[PDB]
Amino acid sequence: EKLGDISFSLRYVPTAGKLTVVILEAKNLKKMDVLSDPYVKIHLMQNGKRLKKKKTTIKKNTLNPYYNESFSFEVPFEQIQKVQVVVTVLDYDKIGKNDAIGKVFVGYNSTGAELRHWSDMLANPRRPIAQWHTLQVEEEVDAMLAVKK
Ligand SMILES: [Pb+2]
Repeated sequence: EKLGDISFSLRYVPTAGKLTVVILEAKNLKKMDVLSDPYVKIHLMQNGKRLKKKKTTIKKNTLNPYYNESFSFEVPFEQIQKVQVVVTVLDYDKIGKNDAIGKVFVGYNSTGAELRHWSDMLANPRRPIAQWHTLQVEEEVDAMLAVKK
């Protein structure tokens, strides 16, 4: 079963140590119940610890939400290859916990297209770079978050 895909942009401003993530949209999200009510959480992490959290508004009853919602984080130059930006799409439930639809992260210890997006940001400072990412199962991303390069 596919969980969906998420589009976001990354921008790093080295002089000011400012990291901006814009959640653009998601597509083909998993239908969670017998349609999902997606919102997106961002966690900035450094070695298991949460430095900052942000989240988008909620788009009710859609597998294909459009957000274009921007979030900024303070990350000094010397720390930018030590953090992870963790992006989770969740299903808002009025009565009960909000279950995760899928998850992805970018940062130096990411891989494949996640690493490429992060590296393209760092190679092209001050410019937002947009890219799509395949959402993965929360527990599998959590496992990989713990593998250092
Ligand atoms: Pb729901």
